[PDB]
Amino acid sequence: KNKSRVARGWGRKCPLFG
Repeated sequence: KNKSRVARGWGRKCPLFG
C-alpha cells in the first residue's frame, strides 16, 4: 500500500501528506 506515496495527489503545501 501507499502510506505517503499517495501524496502524488497534490503537492507539499498540503498537510495531508506534507
